[PDB]
Amino acid sequence: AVINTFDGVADYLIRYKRLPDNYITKSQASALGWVASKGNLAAVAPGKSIGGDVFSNREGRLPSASGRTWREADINYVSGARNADRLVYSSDWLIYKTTDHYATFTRIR
Repeated sequence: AVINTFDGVADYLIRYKRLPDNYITKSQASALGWVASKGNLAAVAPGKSIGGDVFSNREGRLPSASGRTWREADINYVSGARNADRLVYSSDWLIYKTTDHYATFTRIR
């Protein structure tokens, strides 16, 4: 089984201060032949989900602080093209979920 639910992943983040072992960054996926247009994440990195990439919070929908940066993890991913479910977690353990690819967020941790 994998941990890849909003709540499963969020609780993993706050307890272990890292993403579950089924996450790999966009850079590490690319290193294995992942290409977004190709929809091939499961073909090159079976079982894996993208996460850990920096989320820049460009429009400030999320709260800022000095030293706080934000990161994303993909939620409910299995195969093919990526979806609209993300966690965004901050370096001091704020956790917001979005179900619409960062358009709107709800704080959950």
